[PDB]
Amino acid sequence: VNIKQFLTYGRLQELYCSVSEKNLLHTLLLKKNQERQAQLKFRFTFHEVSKVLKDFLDDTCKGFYQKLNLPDMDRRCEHPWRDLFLWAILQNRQEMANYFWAMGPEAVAAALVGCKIMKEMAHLATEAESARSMKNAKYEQFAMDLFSECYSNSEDRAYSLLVRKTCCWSKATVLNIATLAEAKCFFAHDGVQALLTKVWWGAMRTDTSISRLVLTFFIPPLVWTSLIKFNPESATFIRVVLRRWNRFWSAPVTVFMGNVIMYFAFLILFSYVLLLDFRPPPPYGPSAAEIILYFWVFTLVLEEIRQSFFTDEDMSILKKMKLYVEDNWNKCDMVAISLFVVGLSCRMAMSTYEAGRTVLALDFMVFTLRLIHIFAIHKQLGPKIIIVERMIKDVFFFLFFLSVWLIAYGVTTQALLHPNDPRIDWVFRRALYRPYLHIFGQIPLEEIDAAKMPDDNCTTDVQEIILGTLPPCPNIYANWLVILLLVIYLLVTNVLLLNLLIAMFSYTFQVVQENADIFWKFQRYNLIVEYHSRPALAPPFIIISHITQALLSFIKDLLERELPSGLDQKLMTWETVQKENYLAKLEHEHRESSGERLRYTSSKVQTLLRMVGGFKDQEKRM
Amino acid sequence: DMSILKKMKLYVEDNWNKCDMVAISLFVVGLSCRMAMSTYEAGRTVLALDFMVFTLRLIHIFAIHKQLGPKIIIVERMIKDVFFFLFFLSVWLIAYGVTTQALLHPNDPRIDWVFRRALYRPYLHIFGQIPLEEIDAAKMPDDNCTTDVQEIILGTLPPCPNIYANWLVILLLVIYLLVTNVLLLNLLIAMFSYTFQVVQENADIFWKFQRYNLIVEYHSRPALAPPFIIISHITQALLSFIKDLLERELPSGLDQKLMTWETVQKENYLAKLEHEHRESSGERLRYTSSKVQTLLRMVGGFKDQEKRM
Ligand SMILES: C[C@@H]1CC[C@@]2(OC1)O[C@H]1C[C@H]3[C@@H]4CC=C5C[C@@H](OCC[C@H](CO)CO[C@@H]6O[C@H](CO)[C@@H](O[C@H]7O[C@H](CO)[C@@H](O)[C@H](O)[C@H]7O)[C@H](O)[C@H]6O)CC[C@]5(C)[C@H]4CC[C@]3(C)[C@H]1[C@@H]2C
Ligand SMILES: C[C@@H]1CC[C@@]2(OC1)O[C@H]1C[C@H]3[C@@H]4CC=C5C[C@@H](OCC[C@H](CO)CO[C@@H]6O[C@H](CO)[C@@H](O[C@H]7O[C@H](CO)[C@@H](O)[C@H](O)[C@H]7O)[C@H](O)[C@H]6O)CC[C@]5(C)[C@H]4CC[C@]3(C)[C@H]1[C@@H]2C
Ligand SMILES: C[C@@H]1CC[C@@]2(OC1)O[C@H]1C[C@H]3[C@@H]4CC=C5C[C@@H](O)CC[C@]5(C)[C@H]4CC[C@]3(C)[C@H]1[C@@H]2C
Ligand SMILES: C[C@@H]1CC[C@@]2(OC1)O[C@H]1C[C@H]3[C@@H]4CC=C5C[C@@H](O)CC[C@]5(C)[C@H]4CC[C@]3(C)[C@H]1[C@@H]2C
Ligand SMILES: COc1ccc(/C=N/NC(=O)Cc2cccc3ccccc23)cc1OC
Ligand SMILES: COc1ccc(/C=N/NC(=O)Cc2cccc3ccccc23)cc1OC
Ligand SMILES: *[C@@H]1O[C@H](CO)[C@@H](O)[C@H](O)[C@H]1NC(C)=O
Ligand SMILES: *[C@@H]1O[C@H](CO)[C@@H](O)[C@H](O)[C@H]1NC(C)=O
Ligand SMILES: [Ca+2]
Ligand SMILES: [Ca+2]
Repeated sequence: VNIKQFLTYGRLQELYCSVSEKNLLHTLLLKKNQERQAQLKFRFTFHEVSKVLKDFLDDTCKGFYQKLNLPDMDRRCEHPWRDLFLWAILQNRQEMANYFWAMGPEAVAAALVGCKIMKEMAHLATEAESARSMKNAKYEQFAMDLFSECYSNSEDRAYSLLVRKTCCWSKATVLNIATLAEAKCFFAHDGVQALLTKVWWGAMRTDTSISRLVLTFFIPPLVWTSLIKFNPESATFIRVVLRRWNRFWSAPVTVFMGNVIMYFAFLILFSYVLLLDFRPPPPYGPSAAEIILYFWVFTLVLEEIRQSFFTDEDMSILKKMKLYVEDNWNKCDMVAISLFVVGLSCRMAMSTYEAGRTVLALDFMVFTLRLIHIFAIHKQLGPKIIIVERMIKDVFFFLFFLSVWLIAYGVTTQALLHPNDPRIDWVFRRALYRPYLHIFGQIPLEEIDAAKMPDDNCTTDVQEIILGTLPPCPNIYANWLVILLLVIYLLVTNVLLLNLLIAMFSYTFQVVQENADIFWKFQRYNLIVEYHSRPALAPPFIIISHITQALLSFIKDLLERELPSGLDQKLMTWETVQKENYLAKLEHEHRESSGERLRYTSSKVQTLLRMVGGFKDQEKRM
Repeated sequence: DMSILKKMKLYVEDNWNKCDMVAISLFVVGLSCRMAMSTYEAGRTVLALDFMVFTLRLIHIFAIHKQLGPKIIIVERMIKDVFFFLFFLSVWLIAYGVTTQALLHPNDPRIDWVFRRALYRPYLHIFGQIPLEEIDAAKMPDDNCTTDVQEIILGTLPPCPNIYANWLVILLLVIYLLVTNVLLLNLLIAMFSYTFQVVQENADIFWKFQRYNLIVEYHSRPALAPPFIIISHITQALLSFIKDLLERELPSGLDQKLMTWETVQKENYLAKLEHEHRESSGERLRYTSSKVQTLLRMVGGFKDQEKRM
């Protein structure tokens, strides 16, 4: 059977029509067909499967069958193995999907597509067994192992494979398909991380020392010295020096260093303005440093807006805003800009001047917190941030138990100790603020224990208590109960709950570290990709880059590259050969496994015993 | 036979040697300053720091102990978790301290007190030092204090802490205490636990390697401790000017006997390896499968002959 000649578009349509009506694909096609019929031979046509693929693969499958609107039923499928793989994946037929993947031209991208579709269908599966099978699809493992073979073979053709635009998946890069598939473990592979490191260091050698890089950054003339080694590949001299300067100063690592230094400068300036150079309203006027700070924040907002909305040519504005608000650090950034605007507005007025100062102090807090996210690309700091995010839940469990016990103890002690105090603020003080401070070793026995209570003259009159002329007299009717309750509450909270929280953090760290590291590698991919369109000038100098780009656009990458036809064919042939080697090695290591040897020995011993018994019968006859 | 520059590089490659150089530099500077009236107090200060450094060297003196050395290596390995905790704590501490300084003393111009209230107090919050008497208005003592900038600078009266929005100050203190004293501290405890469990063995191997060098160092070390070691130094210098258990050269016969014994032991080792490989389960299965296949083919030939006969 010749699948290229066997599989036409008609047979593919017939295969899509002959769904067993008991799995997910039939229900999805039913919904799509009902929608198509309402909006108005074969039970389903290629438009329904195109819509299903769109739901799973937003634009990876664009033009697979819409382009010709359905194609000719009599024509051979251009990518028959791709179509069969998609058809088998869409209905959880993993054995045929494995076969069609092993028989396909572009297997890493196909495996990533299968991973994406399987994890998309795992949410839609009604039965638990099918959902479990989809959740154990192990197609990302196939992609990882095939790329391991490819990276071991060449390690240079592997990067080209990672960055080349695939023919069978609508010019989608393998890294693009991995990002869409959200393949954490594929991005954690050593080859992908090495390519990311090569991109990160730019034109410089990846073994460049950090100290020499910092010394070259602080002292620009050292760029032209041989202190920093670079990766190979009057007017001539000017061109050479300009090329060296632009090669050093446009690498992602130097851009990151400049951004970090300028953010430290921004925090220093913000704190100087807030603490030492904050002036009365415009009647007297904001200081010059405050105006520079306003301009600085304006440049920061421009960089954020550009990076978030002015980087993708084809992408929905509403979808871009949803992507922006989906990130919690972006929520922090919006909180920071809102606080800055509100504080500036209030500061411009005399009646709201102090409120403006307060809001600007909160804004400094928020920006200094953003400083944590700035260092998310560090090799050792990012996974720790992810680990903290994972331990927030143990923090919340401790907080639930502590809150219950704290409310009980605080309200009971308030009732037992100051029954006659009507002030709501002091009720809440003694009921929540004091027991909370008991956790941090702040135990003020001077107002809990009668023997320790100072004998300053104090009133029992309600009006005098409300007016604040004298403190209220703490009731000491049954103080043994107050002391006993304090003892029990201290025991519970400061021993059991605190050390239980310590134990929970220990266990969570030990069980989370590895997944946190894989997540960090996936996040590091996106962080490094963000520097491709990021200008080399840090704020506030980034205004120059913004103006230059805007003017160039109005007047007039290492990743995701398109190769010539010959090289692209050579690379796909090399990928197929590597896949054949991988499959042969798998079948070999299976064939000389202990279990297969035992099976072979048992079967052959049984057959040999039967044949020798026949021979013995013949000998007895003879 | 060893290069002077290479010897100096080897010396400065050791961090304990860096500590020793710091100690001797501090001693010399302190003595020099102490010899002068105008620098006497500075000399006393530097000599106190020098005592600190020497007492720290006392840790390295006990590096050859069976149980103490690996613990020193383990501490060296946990310094990195200390640094992670310090990064997170530094970020949160700077944020909280500067925000509280802005909210609470907006009119204080003294740089030293700005840095005090911005870093020294939040840092002490980690060790249970929470002075609510200057953070909470209801607890602030009513000693008479000035709002005049000149009087604040002169130090005649303490500045008046602003209590405009004190609920925010208390809430920020609550949140900062929660974060730093619970999450960061217990996370650091968890990180030390994991690091200890995953480091102890390699730390012990490193200690054994270091113990080799420490024991070798005693071959040329004189038996007299300081200050009596001056006698040994003078004696050796005079003997050199006027005129080991390890690394020994053997006679030819014994050396040949030892190399022959080594070769015989290596042959025994290789034979035992090949033997324990030959009677392994996998090799037995491979042998059985191959011989069963060959036997089946031969018995099939015999059965064909019997059918013919
Ligand atoms: C192993 C485990 C550890 C935990 C625990 O279980 C075991 O320990 C138990 C020990 C127990 C405690 C043992 C003992 C007591 C004492 C008892 O008093 C009863 C009241 C007595 C008897 O009528 C009278 O009171 C008087 O009040 C007056 C104030 O009104 C004071 O006047 C003051 O006036 C002014 C105040 O400024 C100043 O001039 C002076 O300061 C002073 O002149 C008197 O001086 C004082 O005499 C109350 C209970 C208490 C604290 C126990 C509580 C529970 C424990 C901690 C157990 C744990 C589970
Ligand atoms: C389970 C979890 C634990 C943590 C937490 O969440 C829950 O608990 C919450 C509880 C909450 C707190 C609840 C209540 C409050 C009170 C509130 O007051 C608002 C201001 C009021 C109302 O206009 C007025 O103030 C007045 O100021 C004056 C000073 O200017 C004082 O005069 C003093 O003058 C002199 C000072 O030396 C001396 O003569 C005396 O000392 C005294 O005469 C008055 O006495 C006092 O009345 C501020 C906020 C605070 C502290 C909450 C903070 C947040 C919590 C801890 C929550 C946690 C997240
Ligand atoms: C963690 C929660 C947050 C929400 C809350 O409980 C803890 O906070 C508490 C702080 C309380 C304030 C504290 C001080 C005053 C001043 C007083 O003159 C009038 C009452 C009022 C406004 C109180 C109203 C009730 C409030 C919001 C409580 C509220 C349930
Ligand atoms: C851990 C870092 C070390 C470096 C540093 O920040 C923490 O130390 C801080 C101590 C500060 C000192 C403290 C006291 C005074 C006295 C005052 O009359 C003039 C200003 C001056 C010298 C301050 C200048 C800025 C200094 C060095 C800060 C500096 C960023
Ligand atoms: C020890 O401090 C931290 C450790 C880890 C994170 C992770 N943020 N992970 C995020 O997604 C952002 C975020 C999350 C939650 C609360 C935040 C508050 C302020 C600022 C950012 C927040 C943040 C931390 O401080 C702010
Ligand atoms: C609990 O204290 C210690 C535990 C382990 C070491 C290891 N030093 N390991 C070294 O290589 C020397 C060194 C290293 C780093 C800082 C030092 C400061 C003072 C003195 C020596 C330093 C040191 C300690 O105190 C000084
Ligand atoms: C005790 O009460 C008197 C009023 O009679 C008052 O003058 C004094 O301030 C109170 N307490 C003290 C000793 O300060
Ligand atoms: C209160 O101010 C006065 C000046 O009028 C001063 O004498 C006194 O020392 C200040 N505080 C107190 C009560 O010590
Ligand atoms: Ca952002
Ligand atoms: Ca030494």
